[PDB]
This record gives sequence, C-alpha cells and structure tokens, in this order.
Amino acid sequence: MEMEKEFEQIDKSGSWAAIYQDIRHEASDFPSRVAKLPKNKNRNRYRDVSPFDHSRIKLHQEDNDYINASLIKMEEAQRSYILTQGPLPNTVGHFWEMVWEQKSRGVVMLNRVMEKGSLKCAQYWPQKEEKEMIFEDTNLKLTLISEDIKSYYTVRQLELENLTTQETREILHFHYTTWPDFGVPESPASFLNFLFKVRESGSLSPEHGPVVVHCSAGIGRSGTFCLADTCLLLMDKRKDPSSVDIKKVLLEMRKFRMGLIQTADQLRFSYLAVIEGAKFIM
Ligand SMILES: CC1CCN(c2ccc(N)cc2Cl)CC1
Repeated sequence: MEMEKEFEQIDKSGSWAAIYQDIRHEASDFPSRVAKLPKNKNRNRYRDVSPFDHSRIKLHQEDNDYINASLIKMEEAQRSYILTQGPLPNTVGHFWEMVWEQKSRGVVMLNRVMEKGSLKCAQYWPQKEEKEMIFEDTNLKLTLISEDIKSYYTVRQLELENLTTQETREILHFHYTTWPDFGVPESPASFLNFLFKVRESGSLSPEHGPVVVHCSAGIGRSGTFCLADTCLLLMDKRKDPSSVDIKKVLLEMRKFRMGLIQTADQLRFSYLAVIEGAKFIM
C-alpha cells in the first residue's frame, strides 16, 4: 500500500502495536559473540543491545578492537551510517578513535547527557574553547572551535588532532536537544529541519566516511533518524515514489543492527516524518 493512506488505515484501526510486533518477529537474528566476551562487559551500556559480528566496527588496535557500533550500508539509496551507543566513561577515547579511523565528518547526537534524572551518556566533548580534552589511551586531542545554540538543536565545530602524526581534522557535531524525556515529538517539523541541517553540511555525502549517529542505546531515536533519511532519498531517486515501503526499509536496516525502532510510537512517528518530509522536498 501507499504510505499516507496505510497510515490513516492503521490509525483508524488502532493496530500500531500489531504492525510493530510483526516487524519484531520478522527481524534478522545474527550472532554477536565478540560483544558478549567477558573482557567487553564494561564496553556495553545495556546487556540486551549488542552489535552483530558481521557488521561491527573494528578499532585499529591489536589488544582489543571492540566498540558497540554497527555499519548500516544502504545499497540502493547509496548511504552509509555508523550507529553507536552513547559513550561510557571508559569508552570516550574509543569513540573518537573510531571517528578518526573511519574518516567521518559529522557526529549526530539525539539525547541529552542527563534524562529522567540519570546519566544517558558521558560528557565526551569540551564545553569551553580554552579547556580542551586529551584522550591518553588513544592519543587524540579534541578542541571546541565554535558553538551555535538554536531553539531545537545546537551545532558545534570541533578540531580532532591525532597526536601521533600531528594531523588535524574538522568534525561537525549536530545535537538535537529537544526530544522529550517520554514518548515522541508531537510534530516532526523540528526533527525534519534538523535532518536537513545535517544534510546541508556535507556530512552525509560520499566524499566522507559514514556519519556517526547515537542516542543512549543507539537503536531507537538513532533508528528513526536513518530510517527517515533513507526513505526520503529513495522517494527522490525512484520513478514511482509511492513504491517506497517503510517497513521493508526498516527490516533491511535491521539486518545490520538489532532493535532499530524501540516502540510502536517511534514507528508511527517515523511514518509521520517521511510523509511530511516528502511534501517539503517538492
Ligand atoms: C548536554 C546537555 C546540554 C543541555 N541540553 C539542553 C536542554 C534543553 C534545551 N532547551 C536546550 C539544551 Cl541545549 C541538555 C544536554
């Protein structure tokens, strides 16, 4: 079926939970043996969220190459993403090592450091220009260059230096600051405006490594971001845009990381975002 009328049909029939459970039942199951090794217990934020072996990002380090991060490679859309958990106190150096080694330009953050009175991720970037951060375990230096605070999101320019080679690179940090502590946004308008700002920066383009995107576990809000982006790109590329099937795209992405889209409300919000976004594209 088309999207906007399939949407109204699920609303009127109140069957979002059944649609979402079907997706959970059909989703791929692949091994995640490296994630479950005992030496990696303190590298995982949640015991039930792990990267598959076949798609995990490997750190270029012979001691322990493990990080909780996955490469999502969308063949028809010609778009790749790295989805990862919010960094832990003991994995902030690994996080920036990954950014460096994978040649990413942009980092997309969809959570606040504290939500619901608990820490959802480490303070992994510097908050003042004159107070830079040094990660001694991976030999990197990170400096805040500029910060632009808007009503729904903040953009930061960061400088990452490989201290071993003295090479430097500019990284763009896109921070969506207004996702509610519970549920999903009432309108997709600010999320779509945010998605277009990331696009306009060049961070998603093939001339760079894959964008790094995260929330707390790296599957819910993060899944919503890449699902909406890929579906809108396919609607632009194809002769028949009504042939884009959001459920089929989500199952394809779940071949590369488990659990993408965590609730039936997030599924409904993803439909809403693609529907409204398709009108603005033209
Ligand atoms: C990193 C912290 C930074 C402050 N954030 C924040 C919260 C609410 C609004 N409106 C704006 C922002 Cl910038 C929460 C997480």
